[PDB]
Amino acid sequence: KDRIEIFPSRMAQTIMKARLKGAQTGRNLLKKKSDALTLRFRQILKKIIETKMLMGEVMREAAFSLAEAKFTAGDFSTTVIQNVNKAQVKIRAKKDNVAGVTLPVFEHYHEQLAKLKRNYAKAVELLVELASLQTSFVTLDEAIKITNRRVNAIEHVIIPRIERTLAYIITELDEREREEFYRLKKIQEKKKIIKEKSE
Amino acid sequence: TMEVDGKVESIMKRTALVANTSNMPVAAREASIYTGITLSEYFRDMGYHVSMMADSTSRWAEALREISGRLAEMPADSGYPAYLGARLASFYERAGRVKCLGNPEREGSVSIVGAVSPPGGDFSDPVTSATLGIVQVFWGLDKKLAQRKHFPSVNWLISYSKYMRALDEYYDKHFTEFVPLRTKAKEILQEEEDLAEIVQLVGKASLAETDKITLEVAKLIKDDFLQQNGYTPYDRFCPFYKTVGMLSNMISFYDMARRAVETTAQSDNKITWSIIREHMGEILYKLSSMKFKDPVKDGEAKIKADYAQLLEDMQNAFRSLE
Amino acid sequence: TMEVDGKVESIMKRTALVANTSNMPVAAREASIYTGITLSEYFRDMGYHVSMMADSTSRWAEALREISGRLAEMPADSGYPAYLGARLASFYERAGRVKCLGNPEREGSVSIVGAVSPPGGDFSDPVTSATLGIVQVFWGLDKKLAQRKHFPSVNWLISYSKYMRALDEYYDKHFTEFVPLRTKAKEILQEEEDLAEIVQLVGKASLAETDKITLEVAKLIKDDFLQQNGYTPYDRFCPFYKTVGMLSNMISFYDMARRAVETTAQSDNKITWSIIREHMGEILYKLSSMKFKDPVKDGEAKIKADYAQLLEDMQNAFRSLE
Amino acid sequence: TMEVDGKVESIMKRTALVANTSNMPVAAREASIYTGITLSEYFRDMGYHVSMMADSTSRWAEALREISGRLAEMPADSGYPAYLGARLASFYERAGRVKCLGNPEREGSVSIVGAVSPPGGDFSDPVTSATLGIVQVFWGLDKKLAQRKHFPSVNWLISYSKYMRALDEYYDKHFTEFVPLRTKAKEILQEEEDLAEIVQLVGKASLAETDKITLEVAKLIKDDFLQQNGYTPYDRFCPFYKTVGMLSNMISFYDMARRAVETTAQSDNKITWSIIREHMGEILYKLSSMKFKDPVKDGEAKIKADYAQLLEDMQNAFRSLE
Amino acid sequence: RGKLIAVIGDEDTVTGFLLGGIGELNKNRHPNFLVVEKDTTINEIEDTFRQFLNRDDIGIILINQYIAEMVRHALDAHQRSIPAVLEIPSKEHPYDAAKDSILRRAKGM
Amino acid sequence: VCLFLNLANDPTIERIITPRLALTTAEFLAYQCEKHVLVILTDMSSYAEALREVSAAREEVPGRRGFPGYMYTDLATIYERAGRVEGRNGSITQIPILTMPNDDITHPIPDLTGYITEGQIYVDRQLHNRQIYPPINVLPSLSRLMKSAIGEGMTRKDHADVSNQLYACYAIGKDVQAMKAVVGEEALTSDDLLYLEFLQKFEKNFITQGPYENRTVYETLDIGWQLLRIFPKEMLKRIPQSTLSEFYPR
Amino acid sequence: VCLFLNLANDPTIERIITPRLALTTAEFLAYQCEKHVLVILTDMSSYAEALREVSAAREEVPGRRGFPGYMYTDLATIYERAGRVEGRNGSITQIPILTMPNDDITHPIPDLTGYITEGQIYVDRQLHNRQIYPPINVLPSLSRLMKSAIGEGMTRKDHADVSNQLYACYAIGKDVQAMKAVVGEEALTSDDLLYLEFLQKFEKNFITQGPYENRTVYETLDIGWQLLRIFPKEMLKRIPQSTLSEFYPR
Ligand SMILES: Nc1ncnc2c1ncn2[C@@H]1O[C@H](COP(=O)(O)OP(=O)(O)O)[C@@H](O)[C@H]1O
Repeated sequence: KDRIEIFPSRMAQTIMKARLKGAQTGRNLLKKKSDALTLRFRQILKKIIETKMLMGEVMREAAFSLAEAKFTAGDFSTTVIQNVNKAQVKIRAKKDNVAGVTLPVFEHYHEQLAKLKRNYAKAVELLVELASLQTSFVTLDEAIKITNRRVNAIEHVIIPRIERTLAYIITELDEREREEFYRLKKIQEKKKIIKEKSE
Repeated sequence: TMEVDGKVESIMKRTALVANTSNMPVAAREASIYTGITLSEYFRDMGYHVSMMADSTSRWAEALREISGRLAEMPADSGYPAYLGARLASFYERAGRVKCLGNPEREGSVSIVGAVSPPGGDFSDPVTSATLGIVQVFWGLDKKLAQRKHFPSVNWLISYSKYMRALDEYYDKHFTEFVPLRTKAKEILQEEEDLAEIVQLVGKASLAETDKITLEVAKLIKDDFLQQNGYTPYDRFCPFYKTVGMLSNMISFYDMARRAVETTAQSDNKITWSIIREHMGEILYKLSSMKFKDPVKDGEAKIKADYAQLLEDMQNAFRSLE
Repeated sequence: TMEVDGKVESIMKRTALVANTSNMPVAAREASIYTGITLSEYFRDMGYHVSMMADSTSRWAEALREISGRLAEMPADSGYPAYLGARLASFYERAGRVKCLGNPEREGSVSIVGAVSPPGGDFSDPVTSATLGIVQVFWGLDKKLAQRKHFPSVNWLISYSKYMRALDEYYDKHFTEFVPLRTKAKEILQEEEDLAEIVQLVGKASLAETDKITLEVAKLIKDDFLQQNGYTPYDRFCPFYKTVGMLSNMISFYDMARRAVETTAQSDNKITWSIIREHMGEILYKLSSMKFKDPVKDGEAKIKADYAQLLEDMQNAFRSLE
Repeated sequence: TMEVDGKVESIMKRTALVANTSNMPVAAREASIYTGITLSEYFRDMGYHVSMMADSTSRWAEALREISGRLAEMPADSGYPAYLGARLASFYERAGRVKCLGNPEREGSVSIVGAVSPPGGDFSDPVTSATLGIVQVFWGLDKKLAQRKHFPSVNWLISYSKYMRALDEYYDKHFTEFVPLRTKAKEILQEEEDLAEIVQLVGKASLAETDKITLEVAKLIKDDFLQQNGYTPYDRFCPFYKTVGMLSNMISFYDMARRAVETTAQSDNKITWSIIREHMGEILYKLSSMKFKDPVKDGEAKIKADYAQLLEDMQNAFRSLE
Repeated sequence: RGKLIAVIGDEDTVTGFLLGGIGELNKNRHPNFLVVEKDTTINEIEDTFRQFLNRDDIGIILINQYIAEMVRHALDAHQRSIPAVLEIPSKEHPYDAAKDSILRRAKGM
Repeated sequence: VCLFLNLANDPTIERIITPRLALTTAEFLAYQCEKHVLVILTDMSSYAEALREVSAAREEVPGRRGFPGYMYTDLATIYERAGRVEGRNGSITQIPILTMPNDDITHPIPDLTGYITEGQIYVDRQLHNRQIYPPINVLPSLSRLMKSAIGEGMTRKDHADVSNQLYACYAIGKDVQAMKAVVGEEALTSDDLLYLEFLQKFEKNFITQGPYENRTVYETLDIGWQLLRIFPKEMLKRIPQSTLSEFYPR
Repeated sequence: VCLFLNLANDPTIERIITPRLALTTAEFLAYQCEKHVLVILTDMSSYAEALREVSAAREEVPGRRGFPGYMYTDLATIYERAGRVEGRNGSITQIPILTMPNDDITHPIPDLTGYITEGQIYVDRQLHNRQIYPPINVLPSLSRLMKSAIGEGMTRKDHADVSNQLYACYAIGKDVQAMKAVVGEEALTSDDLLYLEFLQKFEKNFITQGPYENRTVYETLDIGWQLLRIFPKEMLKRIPQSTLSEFYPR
């Protein structure tokens, strides 16, 4: 609601000023975190576009090499598909760090036709980097959304609440001072009247 | 009009007004209050259960403050006289149910319902603070709910009534099924308050499904049970059979939705709030429109039968859903 | 010094100074505003147009609060007297244009440009609130723009003027085209302010060509129209004819660029702000250099003719490009 | 009882009590402080060092306020007499070290320790504000530490002592190495205060190794050097040799661990706080148990030798790590 | 223990990737690849794709652009990051930057 | 039109009698000459501040923010001189215009005026800055005699239901705006988008109005219905099904 | 030095007349003996307390926050006995010292002092706890008339540029510390590391001085240039190239 419901007082005013400053500092730090995450996110986005463009060439070259291979070796697709056995290239999970956010990434690891093998190995070398980039991209997107939500929540709910509480506390302390002034003025008037009575 | 022995008789035949409007002499306001209560006491001694509506005791307190200022008395909090609390307590103490005086054994009452008008809507007001230390029931009204036209604007969180334990004896024998419904409704509202405090900062993305059901049934209770348009033929008066039937239906829906969600959390066919809402749009609208039943145009028997039919529809729809 | 009749006189030949520091009698400080406005009214009644400038009405209000405290008067909002608003309103009500009393038909005026000091930039204190409620113009100088070296430092976003509807007649008589130019310039600046956030969210590359035109003409107005150096001999004083000419040329460039972009959106050879900049860097340079016309050496006729020639060149270039 | 010249003697033999309960007459409550300080001054003139404890100068200020109200004087802020500061100064400033009157040369002293207790721990309380302008030492209260049950609950961030400069001469002759230890301890505590805000606002993952050393050494110092349970046989009174030895060990560990982490930074065999903690959990445990040394049975020589052995173990373990 | 790579594409792309060394048969002999022949319909592609995502050791998933368009709804539903899905070109259909399930998250492109 | 003018430079204490004079005249024109008198008291903030000045001079017991302890009674003496009267065909309609200090609807002047008067028309700065005229924020506004001045007979029979539903949907739209400020566009459900569209079209088509445009009550109700038709019937929970079936489809 | 000592337990009316004695002596020495006087008035909060006591003795009602209503005039009377005068070669500079109660810059004493004076030098509790002496925070502090006190013939050509660049680099260093606290040391760029280094060496060499270390303003500027030579010439954007070409080298 509008106010924290701390009873007006100088101690309460000090507590609310401290809380407001702490909230502002936390908002600024989370905004810097969001800025770092967004910078890395846009860098990874540009890298993703560039890697997709480069794939546009690597995959095409590999496919044309496949056509050239089939020109000589014949219908080698059936044997290659049937003779699968065990994977010779595998993926190992790795961690990366951006601000406090952990990004998952991947490691490429090893467990005419020769040219085709080389070209598709190069294609896999490119696509593993692409997969790592896209995984980091999704993680950064989620983390950026969460942190922006935190910053917006702070600066649109918590800080206004504390500001309203501080304004109310200041007004109520002004009221206390006004009441004390009225009582003291009344006492002074009564003392003057009593002095006149004695005189 | 009200029906006595099958004959309609006006309610002005039992109402007595003691009017002292805002621009009428200030010093009279105090007298007004006193006159009011005395009249009430007079009709309490006959054996009648009088009810005294003090339209605004804040105005009486303000009149006392003006007269004190003219007397150059030393003020209490916010200018009010030092005897404001004593005056309010002595006025409110005249309310209790009594065994009237005199030889014929009787039993009267004077229910004092005293509206307070805190300046600036701040309940820290000396008049409001002094009143809450005397009155046993506190129907605190919220300005935000009024602005949304959520009338009656009673703030269900801060308001309280210290007569519930004294009334369970009567509820258990006349509305035996009502006390647990009331307890569950208050639990739902408190849980919704906590979940709203969380959601305002975090959003509904991370809410547990049962938390979503709590939020949605709490919204149902707020919009379609608590709030009651008092200027309509159906919601001007809500008999207690209606007040308990509507709550029974909403709490039954809450129970069934929670049962489904909890018992199908482990299964693959996870029932969530969205599935219920899509399947039970008609039933949810019927629960929302339960308030529109007319106590007079539609008899008590018809209203009770329709609520029972809505309960049957809810049961059948949930069974067909699970 | 000021140049009148071709001679450099001292502005003290026509100026008076009600100067007093903070250790002077509080009554001297509190009556400084009234002495100034009474001298200004005296010189208005003579048929002259006076311009009173209270250096900081906040200090006068502090003197008023001090006098109130000395008199032991009840403290109003945040310590100020019970009549601060009345005093400020009655002081500012003395400003205005009058048919001077007396036989020789005259007409004088007093323009009050009283400055105020908001605590820490907060316009919510009683003095600033009352002044902003009373006054009709607010020139909102900003330290932020001063640091950016944008002089004058009028923020041109929090500033405002409520005399536009009063000056509509004067503009339509003498400067017919000024009003639409000013409205378009203000809307351009507002659009630039709104697009500053979109630039953060998606960068500049994601902006449409119309948005790029808006940004790159808003920059032109900020840096080459609003920004003005008071030390240079050419634009220390900018006659209103020169100002309206510059704004006319800027808004003409904006409108014709927008027209080109919109009417080439349907073609495959769509125009872009980059295309327009590459083709008309010379025109943009001339727009930036319109400032450098000296009102004294380059008479009104010469400056108007040069601006008309500039407009002719923009029209030729846009016609060729389109 | 206390050990003097090898005998246990009652504390009453050198103590006097001026008992004044809260229900005793307010005038007596006002004169109690003066009687106490006069007795303290009398025994100071003898050549003794009298330590005086004023159980509450806040209750003294309440007595002054009540007597001022009874006298019908105009109060200062919060109802206290405007001469409260003068009275507090007249009381406190009677302390000090003095070359007592009288021919036989002697030097006495009166060390006043005035207890304050503002309403609800208010730091702006007029009595506390008047106190802080007079007293040279102020052992402020951490409500958070008190709630956590961290005793003594001194809040080391606003509590201060202005006698450090005067005590430099004593320390540089008796405890030569203590001043840099105190400086580094204060720096470490302030760094932890700055780092905890960030650790709780954002997260603990981004901390550098040196920040981890700072945080964990601050935890060590706070929990096992600034935390002293006064009910135990070993921690009822901590001799200053024990204090300085403990602080020397903690700061030596701090400096050497920071040296390790910094030197191995930008190097293949990097060292991190986790490595240090895992390697020498025994060293950390011994530093933690350093507070358990009991001067009564573990003589000064024994405690000093044990702390030197701990330093030797620390150096050996870091040499092995390096 | 390490993750694998999965392929959903034409016989030629599958053959090239296998020559790259991506395929293997698990303990149940299940494969980590599919050849989208004309005899295979949309439901089969969606089912095998779902199997690939639910499997915890898959890691990367590669899908041809046109195939990804065919089962686009499943691609969009999949929102978690670890099962990295990549859309790759083909001789049958070219690759285009637009309408990629991952690039939906970017407006600065 | 009869004008009583007490400008800024005119005596301050005289403002304490400027309303009464006017009201007295209105009373004569209404309860003796049987006119229908619209009384407009401009800057009741100035009258209240003059009253505060006099009370401070008299050192009378202050209320909140320094105003006299009887400011409610005095403002009631001013306001309560309105309404019709038995046997007399005249009336007095009061529309005091008062400036809320610092836009604080809880300030003693607006607060006591709302306590006394039979409603209030709340002019909003947020709407004005957006250049919405009239910048009337209906949410904090109120009319206590609307419940009986509308319905079947006078105006139309859907007036009350349409007004209540517009209030509910406007409040929910403002709540959705508040939540969207935090959670962003993408987290809003379709119902939240419906409410935001209703809020936009409500502030653009219902509140916004030409300074010389005289909409009949029926035109206002038609606009209200065209706005309410954004939602499905089931989302209009204030309006009973009987009214929805007859008025919604068109 | 002419030293006036009013101890805490000395009469408070003596406290009232102490600053007036001091400033009368300063006026005699400056405007009659023609020597540039510097008046250091310590703990104006204690003077305000004495003023409050005398006001209560007069039986005047407390003003804002318990202090006299005319405290602004009294503080102005004290402070404004300063400045250069026409036709006299002496002056009176003033350095009032205030104990901000509760560290509240809104308190009447510091508030009115800022209203009357022309700057502020902030002694920071954070720097004090970090054991830096003098713990003078340079970000919130300000000297309005610094520009009149520097430049060729007064201090040196490069004083203003060095001061501006030092302030800018200090602010950027604090910002970079805040950023490093969130991103981690590795994520920082080379310029961020340079800014952190400048911050550390600025608080260790410029601010940290020692009680008996007297630095001539030329020595202060030499230290400032030593700290500015951490960055390359290009990052010193607030120092005109005409000054960098002359003072940056070496
Ligand atoms: N039960 C209700 N049903 C419908 N409207 C209500 C109800 N209670 C209050 N209201 C509305 O609230 C407004 C204020 O009513 P009232 O109680 O007279 O004001 P106050 O709070 O000053 O006493 C009325 O205009 C009325 O329309």
